[PDB]
Amino acid sequence: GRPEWIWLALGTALMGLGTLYFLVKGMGVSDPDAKKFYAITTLVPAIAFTMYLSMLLGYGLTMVPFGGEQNPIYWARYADWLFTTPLLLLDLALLVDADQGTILALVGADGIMIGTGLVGALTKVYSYRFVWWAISTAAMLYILYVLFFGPEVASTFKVLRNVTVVLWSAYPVVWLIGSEGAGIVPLNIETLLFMVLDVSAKVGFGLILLRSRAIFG
Amino acid sequence: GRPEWIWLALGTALMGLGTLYFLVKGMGVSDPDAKKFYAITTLVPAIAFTMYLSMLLGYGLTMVPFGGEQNPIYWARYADWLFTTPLLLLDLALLVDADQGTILALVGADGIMIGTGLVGALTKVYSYRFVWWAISTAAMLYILYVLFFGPEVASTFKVLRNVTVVLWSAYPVVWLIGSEGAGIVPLNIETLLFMVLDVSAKVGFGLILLRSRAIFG
Amino acid sequence: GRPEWIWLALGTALMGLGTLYFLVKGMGVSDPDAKKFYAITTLVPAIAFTMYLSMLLGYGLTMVPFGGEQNPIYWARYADWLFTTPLLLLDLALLVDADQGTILALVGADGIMIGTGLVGALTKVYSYRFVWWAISTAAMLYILYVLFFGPEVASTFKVLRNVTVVLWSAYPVVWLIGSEGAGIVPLNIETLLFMVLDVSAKVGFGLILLRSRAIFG
Ligand SMILES: *C/C=C(C)/C=C/C=C(C)/C=C/C1=C(C)CCCC1(C)C
Ligand SMILES: *C/C=C(C)/C=C/C=C(C)/C=C/C1=C(C)CCCC1(C)C
Ligand SMILES: *C/C=C(C)/C=C/C=C(C)/C=C/C1=C(C)CCCC1(C)C
Repeated sequence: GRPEWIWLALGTALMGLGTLYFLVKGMGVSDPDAKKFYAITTLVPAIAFTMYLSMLLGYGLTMVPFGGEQNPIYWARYADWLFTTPLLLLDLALLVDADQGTILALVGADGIMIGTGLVGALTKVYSYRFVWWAISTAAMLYILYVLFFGPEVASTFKVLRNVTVVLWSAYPVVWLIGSEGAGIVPLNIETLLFMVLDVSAKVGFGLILLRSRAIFG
Repeated sequence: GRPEWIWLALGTALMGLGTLYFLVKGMGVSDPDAKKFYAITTLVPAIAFTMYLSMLLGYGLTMVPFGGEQNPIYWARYADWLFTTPLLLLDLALLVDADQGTILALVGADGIMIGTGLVGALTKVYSYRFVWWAISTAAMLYILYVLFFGPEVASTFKVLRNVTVVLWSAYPVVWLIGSEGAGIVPLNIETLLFMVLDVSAKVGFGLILLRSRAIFG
Repeated sequence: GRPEWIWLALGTALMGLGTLYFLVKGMGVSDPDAKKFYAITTLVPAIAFTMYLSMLLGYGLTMVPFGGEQNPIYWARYADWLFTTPLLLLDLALLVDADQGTILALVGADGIMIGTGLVGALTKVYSYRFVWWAISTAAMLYILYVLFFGPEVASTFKVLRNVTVVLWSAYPVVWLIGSEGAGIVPLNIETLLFMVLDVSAKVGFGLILLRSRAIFG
C-alpha cells in the first residue's frame, strides 16, 4: 500500500534475524560481564524488531497536520530509540567502566535528545518543528562530546565510538531533509535511509561488540 | 453502569488493603536487604490500586474499533503491569542475588511483553492483534525460561517461582479468549479472572515473600 | 495570545540559563561523587527548560472538558515532574548515602504522586479529579515522611530538605485552587506561581547544592 513498506518489511526481518543470532550466540555464556553485554546487545534489535513490525502493520504511523497537509509520521521510531539509544550508550559506558555520574549524563541527554525529537515530529507549527530539532541536536552533540572527552577494551571502544558518531550524526540530517522536516526527500527514500542506519547501528554495532574479547573480564 | 464494576471495586479495595497491610508490616524494619523487599512488594499493590481505581472511575477505559464494533478496552492494565511486573521479577532476582546482566534481560523482556501486549490491545486490524499476542507470549516464555534455567532463600524462591509461572501463564489465555482477543468470554467474567489473578500475583505473592526469613541478610 | 505566556517565556529563559550555568560550573570536575551531583542537578533544569518551551509554543497544552467547559490544561508539567522530581530526590538520597530500598521507595512514591496528578489533571468527571489529588497528596506526604524519619553533608541535607518540604507542599495547594481544581485562581496567576516554585525548587535548590562541599568525597 505504502511505497516504503518494502524497507519496513526488510527492516523487520533484519532486526528479527539479528535478535535471534545474538540470542543463540549468547547461550552458554557464564561470564558476568559478558552476560551484561549480551543482554543489552540482544535487547536492542528485539525492541527495534517490534517497532519495525509496528510501522509495517501501520500501528506506529500517525498523521500530523502542518504546512497545509496531512503528513504521515512514523512515531514508532521514537518509541524504539527512546529505549535502544540508551542501551547502546550503556554498552559503550560499561565497556570503558564509566562512572555512574557519566552514565546518568549520557542517559539523561539521550532521553532529552529523543524526547525533543518526538515533540518536533508531532508539532503542528511548521517553524517550531525546527526549534525542537535544534535542541535535540544540541543534546546529540553533548553526547558525542562526552564519548570523546569524557588494550582490547580501548581498541574495541574506539571502533564502536567511531561507528556511533558517524551513524548517529546522520539521523538529524535525514530528519531535517526528510518528511518530518524540509520534505525535499520523499518518505520512501527516508525510510530506506533509516533502515540502513538502524541495522548498521544495532546489528552492525552488535556484531563488532559481541565478537570482541573486550566483553569478557 | 458497567457489569464488571463490582470486580473493579473489589479489586481496588483488595489492592488498597494489601498496600496498607504491607506498609504497616514494613514499619520498624532496619535490615537493608529487608527494606528492599518491603519497598518493592508494597509498591506493587499501591500501583495496582491506582490503576484499579482508574478503571473503576472509567478513566482507564477506551474504545477500540475492530471486527465491526466499538470494543471496550481497559488500557489501564498495561500501565499497571508495565511497572508492577518488573518489580515482581526484581523481588525474585534479588532473592537469588541474580547478576545485573540477568536482571536487565528479565526487565527488558518484561518491557517488551507488556509493550507488545498494549499494542495488541489497541490494534484496529483484528488479525494483527494476535501477531502482537504471539510476540508478547514469546517474551513471556523467555522470562519463564530464565527463571527456571538462568536454604530458606532456595526454598522461598522455588515457591514464589512456581506461583509466578502458574499465574502469569494464565494471562495470555484470558487475553486470547477475552474481549481483547476472540471475545468468547464476556468482559465482566474476563474482569473477574484478571482481579483474582492480579490479587493472587501481588498480595498473595507478597504475603508469601514478606513472611519468609529469606528477605533478611 | 495567552495571558500566561510571559511567565512561560520567563520560565523557559530562567531554566535555560540555570542549565547553562550548571553545565559551565561542572566542567573540570573530576571527583566521581561530585560528577553524580552535577549530572543530576544540571539535567533537572535542562528537562524543565524543554517542557517550559513546550508550553510556551503551545505543544504542552490540551483542553479537558469538565464542569461544562473546555479547560486549558498544561500536561507538559507532569512530563517534566515525572523525571525532575525523582532526580531531585536522588540528589537528597545520594547526599545522605541512603540505601537502595529507601531510594526505590522514594522514586516509586514519586512516580505514583506525579502519575495520579496527571490522571487527575485529565479526568473529565470533576469530582473524581479531587479523588486523584488526594491520593497523589498521600504519596507526597509519604515522601516527606521518609525524608524526615527515614557535618557538611548533614548541614547541607537539612537545608535542602527544608527547602524541598516547603516548596513541594505548595504544589498541591496551587493545583487545588488553580485551573486544574477549584478554579478560584485564574490560569495566568497559577502559571506565575508554578514558575516561581519550579525555578526555586530546581535552580534555587541547585545553586545551594552545587556550592556546598558536601558533593565532594
Ligand atoms: C537504533 C537507533 C539509533 C542508534 C538512532 C539514533 C537516533 C538519533 C541520534 C536521532 C537524532 C535526532 C536529532 C539529533 C535531531 C532531531 C531528530 C532526531 C531524533 C532524528
Ligand atoms: C500484577 C500483574 C501481573 C503479574 C501480570 C502479568 C501479566 C502477564 C504475564 C501478561 C501477559 C500477556 C501475554 C504474554 C500475551 C499478550 C497479552 C498479555 C499482556 C496479557
Ligand atoms: C521541579 C518540580 C517540582 C519540584 C514539582 C513538584 C511537584 C509536586 C510535589 C506536585 C504535587 C501534586 C500533588 C501532591 C497533588 C496532585 C497535584 C500535584 C501533582 C500538583
